[PDB]
Order: sequence, then structure tokens, then C-alpha cells
Amino acid sequence: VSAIAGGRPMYEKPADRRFDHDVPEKRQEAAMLLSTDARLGENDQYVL
Amino acid sequence: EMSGAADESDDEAPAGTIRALPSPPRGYNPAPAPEWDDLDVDPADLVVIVGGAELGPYGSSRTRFEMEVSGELSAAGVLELAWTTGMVKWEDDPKAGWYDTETGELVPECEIVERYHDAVVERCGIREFVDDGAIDPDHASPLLV
Amino acid sequence: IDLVTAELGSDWPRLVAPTFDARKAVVFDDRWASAREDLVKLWLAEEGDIDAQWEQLSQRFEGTGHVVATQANWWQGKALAAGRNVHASLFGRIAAGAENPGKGRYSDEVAVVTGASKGSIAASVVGQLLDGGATVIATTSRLDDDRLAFYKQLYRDHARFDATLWVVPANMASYSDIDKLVEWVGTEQTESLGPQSIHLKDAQTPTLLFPFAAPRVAGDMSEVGSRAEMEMKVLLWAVQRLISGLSKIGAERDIASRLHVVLPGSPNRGMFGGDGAYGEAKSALDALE
Amino acid sequence: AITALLQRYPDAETVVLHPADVPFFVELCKTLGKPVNFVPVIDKDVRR
Amino acid sequence: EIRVPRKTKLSRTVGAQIPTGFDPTVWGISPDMASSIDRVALWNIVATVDAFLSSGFTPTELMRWVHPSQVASTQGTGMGGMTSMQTMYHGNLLGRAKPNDILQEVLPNVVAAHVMQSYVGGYGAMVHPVGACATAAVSVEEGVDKIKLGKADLVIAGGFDDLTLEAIIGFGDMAATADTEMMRAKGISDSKFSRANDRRRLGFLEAQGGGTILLARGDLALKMGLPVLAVVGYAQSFADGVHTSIPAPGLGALGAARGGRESTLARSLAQLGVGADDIAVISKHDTSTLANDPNETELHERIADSMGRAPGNPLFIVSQKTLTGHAKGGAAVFQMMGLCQILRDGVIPPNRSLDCVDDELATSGHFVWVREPLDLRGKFPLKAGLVTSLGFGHVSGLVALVHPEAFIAALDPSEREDYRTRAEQRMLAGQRRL
Amino acid sequence: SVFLDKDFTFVVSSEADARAFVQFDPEHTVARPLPDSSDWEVTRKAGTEIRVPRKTKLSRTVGAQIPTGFDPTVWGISPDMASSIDRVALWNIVATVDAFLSSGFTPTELMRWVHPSQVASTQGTGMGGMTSMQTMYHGNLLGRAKPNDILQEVLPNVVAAHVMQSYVGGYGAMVHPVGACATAAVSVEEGVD
Repeated sequence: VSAIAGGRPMYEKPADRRFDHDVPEKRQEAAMLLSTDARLGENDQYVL
Repeated sequence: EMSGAADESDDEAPAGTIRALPSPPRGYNPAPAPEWDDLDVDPADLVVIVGGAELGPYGSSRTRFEMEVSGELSAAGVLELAWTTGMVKWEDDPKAGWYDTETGELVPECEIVERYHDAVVERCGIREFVDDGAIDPDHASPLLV
Repeated sequence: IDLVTAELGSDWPRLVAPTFDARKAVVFDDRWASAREDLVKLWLAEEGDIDAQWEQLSQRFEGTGHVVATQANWWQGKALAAGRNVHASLFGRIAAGAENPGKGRYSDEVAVVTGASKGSIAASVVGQLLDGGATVIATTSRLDDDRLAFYKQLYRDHARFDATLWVVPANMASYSDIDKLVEWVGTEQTESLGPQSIHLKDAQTPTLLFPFAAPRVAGDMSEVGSRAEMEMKVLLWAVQRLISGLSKIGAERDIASRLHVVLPGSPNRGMFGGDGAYGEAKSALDALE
Repeated sequence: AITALLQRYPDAETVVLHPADVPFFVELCKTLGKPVNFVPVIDKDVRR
Repeated sequence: EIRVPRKTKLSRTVGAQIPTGFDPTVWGISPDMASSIDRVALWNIVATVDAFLSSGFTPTELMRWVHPSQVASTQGTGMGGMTSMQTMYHGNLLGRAKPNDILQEVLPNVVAAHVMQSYVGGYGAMVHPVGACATAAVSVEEGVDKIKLGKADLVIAGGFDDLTLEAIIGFGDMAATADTEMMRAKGISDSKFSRANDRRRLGFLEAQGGGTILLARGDLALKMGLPVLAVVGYAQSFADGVHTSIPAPGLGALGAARGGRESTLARSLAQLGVGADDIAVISKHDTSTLANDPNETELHERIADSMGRAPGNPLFIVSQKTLTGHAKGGAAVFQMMGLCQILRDGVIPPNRSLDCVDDELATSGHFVWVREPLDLRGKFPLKAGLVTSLGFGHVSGLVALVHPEAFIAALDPSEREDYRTRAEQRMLAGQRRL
Repeated sequence: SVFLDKDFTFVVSSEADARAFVQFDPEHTVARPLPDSSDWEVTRKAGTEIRVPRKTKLSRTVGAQIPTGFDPTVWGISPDMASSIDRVALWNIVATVDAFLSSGFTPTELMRWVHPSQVASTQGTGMGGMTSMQTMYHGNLLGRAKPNDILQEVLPNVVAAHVMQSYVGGYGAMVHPVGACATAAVSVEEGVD
């Protein structure tokens, strides 16, 4: 009901979790796909 | 003396009639050591490739694989391509054999390489686009404003 | 244009047509890639025993070494087992080659060689320069892939560490080519990536210069008899402009480095009457000195 | 003689007579000096 | 409002095209079929016939061992029916006489539908993936999926696409295709312009064609007594993720190597008693584009790195796109075909279009790019290949292929010997039929 | 398609467009530089092929159509997406969002419980990208300005590819059945598989 009224339900994502810190995340790009259990923390609002 | 030696030739008699053809394709096994248990693996849960084929710029899977691995066709390579390209035809009319489809001439299996393959290589694989649609993208493509 | 043709002849205007353009150049700086493929081909095809001098020669060719090529050799060697006699010889020789690779050194030479083609003196010089850890500019008159494939074969054999080879279409008969070539040889050594790909002309100050370019007598256009006149431009005058050209670059870009030009003099003028070409043409090199 | 030839070409032992070699043999039966002792093919000419 | 005829000159003068003089008629397709169906249909129809010819001929022989509803058809397309599509949109707007069956014939599924009507006559599953460039490997994945769940015991997997006018102008506009006017300026002949992993790689050559494979249950293949070309140890498609950037290529195919010894890639191998080092060959998508080649290389480099690939035991990689060009739909099947032929013959095909390896690729040590054929004889065996394909819009895929003789080891010596007897008899009868 | 019986009156055209004219006709068309304006005159002789506009009346006057006034913009789709993508894409994109809304919202919440490569997309089409297809074959033959991304946007798989790029961002499987009329149920089958 919050989505229907406000026009909220469609948000096109900037993909923050991908690039979050320019230098390491491009380096961490490999390390993420490689190791199984690496995931998002909720507390930072979905950080990679 | 040496120009003369080069200028003085001679013909050593060579009588040769060569042909090109082969036995049906065989398989060469590889040497592999395997320590295995039999009953352990469920055959119902395994996926196995029974067969396969392709139609592409180099012809079927047989001719394409020859061009990829070798770089040149065998006897069966040119024979198959000349057949697929429609260079050679089969008539039950008298003389009963393989015939050239373009000029209507009887052909054996040997001359297939000599009479065709030069033209086969050009008109197979990658080449300038031959127009079967009466339109050339690169030259002239119909526009309407 | 009819009068100009009447004086000079038919072949001169047609052969003087421009050839060189800055976009057709090809650079091979990779040893690391070619050395790896070179070793595995040896390892698989090994037949001859340890008594071979080729193994010592190939080891000197495999002397190109860094973290990259070591990671190749040290691996296929460590993966090798005790399975057979060849495996015992390969493993030991490879471990020794892996050790000699770690301490490997290099030299540096910057050379420009013309007339480098197949089955020639200069081709033997080129591979040897590459054997000496040099940087070599190699020119070829025929740009066809059959000539292009040859230099790739020659490089992947005789290349050491620090070795970079350069092959280009070139015509020594064209003054435009000479000016355009050295303008390419002397500019930047820079590669700009914008929206598009622009390679700024590679600048390497030539140490050695080898004008071994050798026109041969082939007269299909009927050019016969006028060639000794035209080659005097090529063998000397155009060399003079070639020497002058690299002198400008050296002076403009301000190097005190001396370009060593080896002048391919013909042996002992006047005591042979049978050569007909070499003996007479190269006696003016004393005048050039 | 048979052994001498097919020793040189051992593949002749494992393979089919080529589809183009069949008309050749039937053709040779028709041009043979003394008529063939057998019937090479069942066809319209079987009476002949 | 008037529409007045004009013309345009375009960049692409060359494509990889089926050899001139090809006819479906020579193969024996009736003229009625040739008319009524799209050109793309003639490709998948003949390919299916020749695909069967590898083992059996009469498609109803399958109904001897199997209930017809257990026959499946999984056939991918990037587009498919292209001609029939461009035939309607021209024709209708042009009021020209065009066929009434157009929209039926433009359905990318209708092509193998035509094959099922004309040939197999199976009562079972039909699926038709769209993987863009990756449909072929994506198709294999679902063909594999259909069998293991008992939905169908026999599947046909494959992909096909065509090269037409407006297929070219879409790529050339998208900038993804190599510009021929630039290639001739660099002194590049038509055969040499598709170069994978090369420093000079200018973008992909577009091609046309189709190919298919017959995937079956291992138990059925023994029972029917057909040839075993290879074991499919795994198949997967993989997406990438959220990003704005257009050159940024999908890396998501790495998900198969996740977990190490617990990874899908290694466990697939381990079940055959095969290690990570035992994958000698990877068949890259190798589009020859500047975007795909280094990324797919980094991808294959990393999937090896984490799984504990022994240092400097590099995956020897073939590029078939340098030869056959890039056919969108039938890409990974031609690679699938080549990989089977790699396993049985042992021979690892060269990339003969490679003048120089890209200096960027040096950072990958688990990858080797071979310019000349390494031919493996009887004393030099091989084990397992991997087909990888990256489609448009985060379509990525991986198919692990393993040598047939790994399967024969599960029969016990008595039954193993009994199977070789049947397979030998089939080859002789197969050579006959062919 | 009609053949011109007698030479058409000259018309002014650019050098690039007029040289193109010559590439089709060339015995049948004639083009000249106009010395002052540098442009070219295009004169079609007799024997040229002309395509002349006409019309047709058709049988189907009615269809089942999404309620008039529907906008992907109202749902919150950005204008850049609406432009670049086919109409069919707007259907699958909004539907996917509302499909998630049944349970969770943020597509990355799936990556909390699951490794991203375990997220799959099985999406069927009978044709799909129809607009983008008809847009190229008209546009190209008509030389009208049309988008460069056309062939990418006509791939029946590209629509959910657009959704995976814009929303879920999964690292896992993508399959795109063609079932003609049956794709939907055919898609479920493979989604189950």
C-alpha cells in the first residue's frame, strides 16, 4: 500500500555495493566471486 | 657451366596416375589409467552426448573439424565439400558416375582437389558477402525517406 | 607530364610511388608469451638425448626470464614425474633452467636494419642481434603475410629477455618513406587512448644502422639497363638522406649518442672483374668517409 | 596376388565398396569380353 | 506524405557464410518445405538429421526403448526466424504478396517444431532458450535438466541463427562488429580479421548457421547401444549484476567455481575421480571484441585460481570464432561440437589468426594461448574440456565436458567388456549408414 | 514496387546520399555536382524501380489491450529506459517488480540467504521485442533515424536481461524459452528444473 500510493516500488539502482570504494572494490571484485560465503550486511543498508 | 647446367634440362620418365579417397572414419583411442568403482555412479543421473552435427561457413562437423585442426582438407574433405557446395552431381545416365554440376563433365575422386578446392576455399569459409537477396549492405542498401 | 616522362622513362615514375603509411606498423614486444609456447613445444617433442648442443642453444634462447616465464617453466617442471628416462632428463634440465632463469641478466641495443629478408646475411645478423638482447627495427619490402610470418618465426626462436622486435613495410627507393619512417622512429613512444586508438610514433635513438637493403635485377617492366643509375640513389644518395635524417632527429631531440652506421662495402674493388655490380658501386664509400 | 595387394591396403578388409565403385563394376560386367558367369544386380535388365 | 527510394553504403562487406552452392534440396529437403519455411529452419532441420546419423537413423527407433513423451527438444536461438520476420515487416508495409504463415514461422520455437513434425514425431518436451550469444550452452543446460528429473530420457540440445541484412546493421550501429573499411586499411584479409585474445582484436565477425547435439541418459545410451561422444559433467548459465556502464562485461560465470572442493566445477570432476588439474582445455567464447576476450580470460584465470589449479598448469584454450566466425544462436554448440572432437581425437586446435598475444593477458598465468595445433597421439591422452559463452545482457554460461572412457569405468570389467562389444558393432553399422 | 515509364524530374540531394542513389540504379539513375552549392541533383531515368505509397483495409478492428493511459513512468520507470527499450520490456520490467512485491522488495535481500549465482531467471516469449524488430526492418529500409541498440533489444532474452541489469543483479542462471503460445508453462517447467 506504500508502493501503490507513492510511485515508490520502482527504483533503478545506482549499484552502490559494486563500486562502493573505487580503489579496493575493483580489486575486491575478483575476491567476491571467488569465495563462497561473502555476502551483504544489512546494518549498513546492504553493503558488499 | 652452371647456367648451362640449369639451361640443360632432361625428362626422367614418370608415369603416374594418382587418386584420392579413404576408408570410413575410425577412432584412435588414448591411453588413460583409471582406478574406479563400478556400481557407485547412477547412470540415470548422468547426461551423455550420443551424437551431434553442425551447419556452418566451413560445412558440416566433419569438414569444419578438418579445417580447424589440420588447415587443409583430406580426400574425403574435398569430396564432401564439393558435394555440399554442389560442384559434383550423380547421374544414372550412361557412364554412370560422379559428374561436375556446372559444366556437366564426368569427374573422378582425384581431380576433385585440383579442379575444385582452389575455388572451394574462396567460396567457402569467410569471404565477401555473396548476394542471394539482391541486396548488398556494404555497397547498396535500399532507403526510403 | 609527357615531357617529364620522356626524359625519365616509364619505370621511374611508377616505382617512385609512395608506400609507407604510419598505420600499417606492427610491434612485437612479447617474449613472455612466445617463450612459454616455445618451451612446451620442446618438452612434448623431446627426442634427442642430453648430448645435444641444441638443448644448450635453446637454453640460451630460453634465457629470457622474469616472474612470468619462471611461473611457466617452474610449473611444467614440477608437474613432471619419474615416469620415464625422458621425464628424468626433462625434469633435471628444466629445474636447472629454472634456476638459471632466476639470475638471468640482459643487455640493451637499439638498431635499425634494412634488407633483413629471408636467406640473407642481415637475417642472420637480425636473429643474432635479438640473441644479444637488443631492440631491432626490421624493414621488409614485401608486406605479404608470408614475409610477416617469417619474422615471427625468426623472433620466437632467437629472442632473449629485454628483446623487442619491430617489423614494417618500407621502401628505401622512396624519399617520402625515409622521411616518414624516421619521423615515426623518432617521435614519442606513447600510446593515447581517447574515444579512439592513437599510437604516437615510437622514439628509439638508433645505436646501430644497417643499410643492407639490396635491390635485385628483375626487369619485368623492361627497366633493364637503367637500374644501376637508379640504385645509385638507393645505395648511396638515399642512404645519405637516411644518415642525414637520423642525424636531424638526434640533433633536434638532442642526443650526443653516436649512431654507428655499418657501411656494407664490397670486398676489394678492382681485383675482380666478374661481379659487375658490387666492385664499382662501393668504392665511393671511401669518398663517403 | 590378392594377399599382396590387400596387405599394402589393409583397410580394404574392414570397409565398404565405395558407392561410386559399384556402378563401375556393373559397368565392367557389360563391357566384359566373355559374359559374366553370375548376376551382379537385380533390375530391369535381369532377363538379359 | 510520400516515401521516396534512396540508398546507403555500409561498413561490413564480409561475413562468415555457409559455403556457396549449399542447398537443402541436395540434402533431400522437399521443395514445399523450402518455400514454406524460413532459411534458419533449413539449418536446424538438416543439422538434426545429421546429428541423429551419428548414432541411429529412424527417429521412431527411440520409441522402441522409450515412451514418446520422454523425448525432449531443447533448442536455443538468439533471434531465429530472422528472414521470416523481415519478410513480414517489409511485405506488409509494402503490400507485396507474402506468406500467410509468417507469424507462425517467425516464432523462434517453430523451427524445431517443424523438425518434430517432419522427423522425430516425439510426444514429449519442447523448450527453446534465448541466450543471445549464449543460447547454445544455455540450451544444453536445460537439456541436461530435462533428463535428470525423469521428464524426458532423450533430448536434442542446440542453437541456431541466421545472417541477414538488418542483422548486420544492428551490430554495426551498436559498434560491436569489426569495421571492414578499417581492417583493409590495416592490411587485413577476410580470413585473418577474426582474432581472439590478439592485441589488435577489433570486434567480432558476424556469422550464420546452426548446430545441434543429442543428449541422453547414460543408462539409455548403453541399452540402445549408441556411440558415447562425451560425458556432460555439468552445465550452467550465469547472470552478472546491476551496473550502468556499457563496456563493463559480465563476470558472473565464476559462480560455478565457488566453494573449492565443494564447488560445482570440482565436484563434477571429482565424481569421475577427476581433479581440477585435469581440465586441459577451455573453449572460450572468444568473440575477438576488446570487451569480451580479456574479461573471459580473467574469468577463467580466477575460476582456476581459487579451485587450487596447480601453479602454471594453464588451461590450453581454442578460439573457434577465428575460423567459423560468430553465429549468435549457434555459437557454443559449434564449440560444443569441437570440444567432443577434441576429447576423442585428443587434438587441441590452434588459433591460426593469432599474430601476437595481448600484453594485458600476461597477468593470467593459468591461461595459455596456442597459435599452432598441438596434436595429441595415442601416447598423449587428454581428459576434460570446458565450453564458456557470454551472451548479451548478462547471459553467461559454462559447460563442463568429460571424456567418454570415464563412464565406461563404472560398468565393472564384465559389463565394461560387454559394452565395448556393442559400441564396436554400432560404429561399423554407423559407418555403413553414413 | 513500380517501374518508372519516363524520366522523373530532378531533385536536390547531398553528395553522400546522391552517390548512394547511383549504387542501385546506376545505368538507370543520373547524378551531378551543382558547382555553386556543392550538392547533387538526382534524376531517375526510365526503367528505375520506385516504391509508391498505398493503403489496405484489414479484418481485425479489436484486440485485448492494456487499459488506456498506462505508463511505465507512473510506475516509476525512468524516461531513459522507456526510450532505449522495447514496449515489451516495460511489461516484463514492471511485472517483475510487482511480482517481488508479493513477498520481498529489495532484490539483494535474496543475496543474504543465497549466493547470487543461485538466483535464476527463466522467462519465456513467443516472439518478444516485436516493436524493436519492426522498428529495424522499417527504419533501415526507410533510412529513418532508428536506435543503434536495435538488434540487442530484439533478442527475446534481452528483456529480462534488462531487468537483471536494472533490478535483481543476480549472478546466476538465465534461460528464455520459446513456447509459441505455451512459453509461460514451458518456462515454469525449466524454472522448476
